[PDB]
Amino acid sequence: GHFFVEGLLGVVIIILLTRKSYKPPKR
Amino acid sequence: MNWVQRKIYLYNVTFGLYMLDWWERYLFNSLVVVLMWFVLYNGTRYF
Amino acid sequence: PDMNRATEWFMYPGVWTTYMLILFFGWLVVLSVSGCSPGMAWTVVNLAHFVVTYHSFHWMKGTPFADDQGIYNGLTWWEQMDNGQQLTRNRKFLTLVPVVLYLIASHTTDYRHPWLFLNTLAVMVLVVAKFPNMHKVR
Amino acid sequence: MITIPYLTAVSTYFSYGLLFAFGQLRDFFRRFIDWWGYAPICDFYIRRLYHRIQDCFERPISSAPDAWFDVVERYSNDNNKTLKRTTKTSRCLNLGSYNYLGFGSFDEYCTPRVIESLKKFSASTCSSRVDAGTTSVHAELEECVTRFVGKPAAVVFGMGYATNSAIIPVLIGKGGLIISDSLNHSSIVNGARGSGATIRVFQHNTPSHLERVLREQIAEGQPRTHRPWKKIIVVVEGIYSMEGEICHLPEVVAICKKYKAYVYLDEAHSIGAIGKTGKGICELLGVDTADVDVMMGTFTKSFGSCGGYIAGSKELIQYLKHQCPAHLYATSIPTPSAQQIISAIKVILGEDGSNRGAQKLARIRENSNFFRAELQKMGFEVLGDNDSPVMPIMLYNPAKIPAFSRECLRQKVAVVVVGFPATPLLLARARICISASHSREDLIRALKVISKVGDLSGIKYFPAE
Amino acid sequence: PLTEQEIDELCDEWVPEPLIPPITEDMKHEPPVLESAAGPHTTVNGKDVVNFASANYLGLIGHEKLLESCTSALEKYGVGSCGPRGFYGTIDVHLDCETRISKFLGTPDSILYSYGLSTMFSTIPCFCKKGDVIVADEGVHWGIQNGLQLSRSTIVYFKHNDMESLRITLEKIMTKYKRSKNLRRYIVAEAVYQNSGQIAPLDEIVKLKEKYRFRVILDESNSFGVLGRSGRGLAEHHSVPIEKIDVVTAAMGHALATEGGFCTGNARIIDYQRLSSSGYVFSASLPPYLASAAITAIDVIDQNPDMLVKLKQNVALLWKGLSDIKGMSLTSNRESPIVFLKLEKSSGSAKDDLLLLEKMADRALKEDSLLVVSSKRSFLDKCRLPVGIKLYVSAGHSESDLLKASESLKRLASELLL
Ligand SMILES: *Cc1c(COP(=O)(O)O)cnc(C)c1O
Repeated sequence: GHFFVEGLLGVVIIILLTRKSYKPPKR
Repeated sequence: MNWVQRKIYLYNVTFGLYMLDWWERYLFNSLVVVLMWFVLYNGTRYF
Repeated sequence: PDMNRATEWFMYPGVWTTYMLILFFGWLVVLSVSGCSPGMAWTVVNLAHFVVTYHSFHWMKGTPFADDQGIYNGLTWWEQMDNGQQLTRNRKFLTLVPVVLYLIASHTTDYRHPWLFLNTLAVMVLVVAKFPNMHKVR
Repeated sequence: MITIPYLTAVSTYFSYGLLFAFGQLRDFFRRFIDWWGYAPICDFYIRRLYHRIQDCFERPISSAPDAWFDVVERYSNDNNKTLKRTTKTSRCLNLGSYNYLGFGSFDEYCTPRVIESLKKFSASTCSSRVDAGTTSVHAELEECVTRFVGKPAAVVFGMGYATNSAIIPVLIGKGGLIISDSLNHSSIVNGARGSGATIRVFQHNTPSHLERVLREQIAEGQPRTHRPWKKIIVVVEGIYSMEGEICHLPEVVAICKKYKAYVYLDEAHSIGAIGKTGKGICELLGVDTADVDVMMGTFTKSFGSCGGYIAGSKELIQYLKHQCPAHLYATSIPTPSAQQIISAIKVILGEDGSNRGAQKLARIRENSNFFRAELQKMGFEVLGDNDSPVMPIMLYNPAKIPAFSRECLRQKVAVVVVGFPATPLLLARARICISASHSREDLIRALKVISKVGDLSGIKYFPAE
Repeated sequence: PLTEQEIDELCDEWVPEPLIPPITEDMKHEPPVLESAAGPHTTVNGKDVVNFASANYLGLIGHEKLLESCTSALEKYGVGSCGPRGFYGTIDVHLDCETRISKFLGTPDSILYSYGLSTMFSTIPCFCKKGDVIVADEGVHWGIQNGLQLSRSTIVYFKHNDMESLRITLEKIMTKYKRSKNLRRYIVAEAVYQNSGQIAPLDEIVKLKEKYRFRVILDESNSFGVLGRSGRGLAEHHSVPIEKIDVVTAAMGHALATEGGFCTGNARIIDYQRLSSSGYVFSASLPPYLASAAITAIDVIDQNPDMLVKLKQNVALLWKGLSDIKGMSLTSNRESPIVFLKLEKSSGSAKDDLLLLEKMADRALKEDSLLVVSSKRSFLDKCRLPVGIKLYVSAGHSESDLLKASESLKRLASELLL
């Protein structure tokens, strides 16, 4: 089943792209 | 110094193939020739 | 600046390409040197690359330069990129490349088997490596 | 700041990738064949890069620095590992060592006086400057530097790098900040560390950006405790070498008097070269020599000697004289070098009689301007401003460095090429540096040679003319 | 977040500290500007003092061979080299001097540095990185303890010239880092200390180094050419095969009467150092006349052993005279050429005692013409070894001036300190 993996990964790229940069925290 | 000579040398130094030792240079040299062979024969059959 | 010779070079015009161009080149050469189908070449490519990058980034801890004594004594290269400003554009590209590689290298061999299992594993580990949460954590 | 042609960038990345790849192969088979009481200190980068190019560095010479000096030939024996400078030597053109005003040879005024002072006081003395290292010559030196730089006091050291590394800890410490500049000397960086001061960085003399960092930093209170800091010091350099570019003084000074920050000038390369009289950048750019609180310089690149000095408010000099480690502990500056500095300043100020030293500046102006304009015309990529006597040509590839340096050497012209670790990845310079001792004929010859080599190596990146 | 309007005031009612604390009064005390060669009997202010603060143990200042060699080199070379050794700073005399030093001590290869303090600091940071372990000595002068700070390693001090504490510290270190087993372990020591003037015992340091796989970095600048039976160094003194030590450093300011220093060791070390130091790849090189003087001085030392012996007797004699001093007491080793005098029964705050020492030295110079040197610490020097006045006895001192020195010292000290 090609379709399921391709669709899941497409929304995966969407998720990774749409996010935003952020610093790590201090103590 | 001839045209071809000049070209060889210039290309040699651009791709960083100057400082390798002879055998490294040899090996790398060949590869491009193999590549070309492959391509033209393939192109011939594909067209 | 980024004030780090070992990680600042991933910012001048062109890096992104080079990369693709090298992989393209790899494909070409491998299939040419010995007869293979494109799918085999892409899998050969994917695993080659798996090995190559996974080792470097995710196991090379430190820096080669003696400029700073040891100030990054233990941090994989991937932990030093963009000075730990998690999920920047460069990081997104380095994450994106394995996904496209997996998709095409599996497709062109339209999920048969040996190859498919191998690459499943591959992409998996590489993506696992990254991940914002996973940082300085064994 | 630099125009990188696309295909040049791609070629540079590909070539470096190919070196890292052969490197790896070699290293791994070495290792495996090796495997078929104190820990070892030692590899990759150095071995690979330096061994592939090590006949282009540490070339021994057998004469005084001049316009034409002789270079020792060097054979390698058992395959390219230890070059052993044999006998037999050449006769080049000196485009390496900097000595702008041409003071490192033997003229008439300075050398007899230096020899006489050596005979009187003999080589070096044997103590520090607090106990028995203070001879009359040192006092004369301090007065001369005070009267030549402008500021009300000075102290002279024996080494510039030591000067910075031992002075930066004294002025700033734990709870202070150092907004340095992106590229400086390593000694300044070291100096920073020598104390407990945080080190921030702005972007090569774009004062706008300095302004933003400054405001921001001042808000942000301290690091993560939010106290206010107690000092802020801004370290800049007169003419930034290996980039050619000169510094934006008036802008920086007004921004540093905005937010009450302190200034720390570093006029090493630009204390004998630039100036209608030869005073530095504080004369060229018309900045009053009271808005800077510390000036450090170096007698090496212009006076043909070996030292270093600090000038500033008369309070700061007493504080350093009573608390600077490289004043209490180190041995004083040798006497002959002290009197050569005295003699050179007397020549520049025109205090020796005839007008010999009044035209050395004229000579350097013509030489530098003509050489830079001609290199621009021929199609090269010389960087920098218009009247600083450094003009790094730019190469961009690793293999271009041996080709260019070896070709120039064969046609009897000596240059200085700078590699990867000392630069960023792409930027690979080869920095020329003019003197007021080269004649017109020598510059014409070097222009012909560099043109031929640039034609044969393809480094005429900008369009020709 | 903040607004751009708000940042304006926060950047307005902040006010920084002055660049320097206000000058007090102690600070101004001038050194004795003197006008001659700073030999044994120099001259200052037109008077004729007897110098005791110049560190030329062998008395090579003013020698004529150094004069002629420096004259010839100065005539044919100039006064400067004008470039760092990496590009075009290597004159032939530099390589000749390196070969000469290596032949002297006995070692594969050597290296030269442009300044004395430089050696210490560059060397230590080149040899220990973030994770190493260093067992220092608590008496190391500023040059050494700046390099110790620059190389961000783990420093563990032990008592001044105490071998029991050295053994205890070594055993504790072995206990602490048993698991991980890769770190290198150095032991930074010093042949003859500037702050105390006592000789390190190298036999026992070697024995404890063998049992625990450590490494030594010895700074023998006050022993090279003065201490040994022939001038080779501390190794002669305590007679140990000289490759036991791993790094040997010296500064040529003292005995050779030139400037700069060297760093001797085996090939590996040396090449490493050479290509990736910091005070070597970035700084200018020695002016060639200094290197010429250095070679001449080395051969003069090598071919004239009589002065070495003479020096030892001279120090002996000085000890003999100062033996009976009431207020303050000798605390240096019987052989070393630094007659350290430590005051007894300290009055109180160290500032008062140090001012007492400065007053004593000034009075000595003003009344008896006899330059001496009273220990001085910055606020960056972390030594806690007692203050005192040092005496750099040399081989060019007569008996009469020496004798007189004791006399004056005695008198002044007793009366003013009681
Ligand atoms: C050239 C240069 C030096 C060299 O110092 P020396 O001690 O004379 O070798 C030091 N600092 C800076 C900033 C320089 O440009």
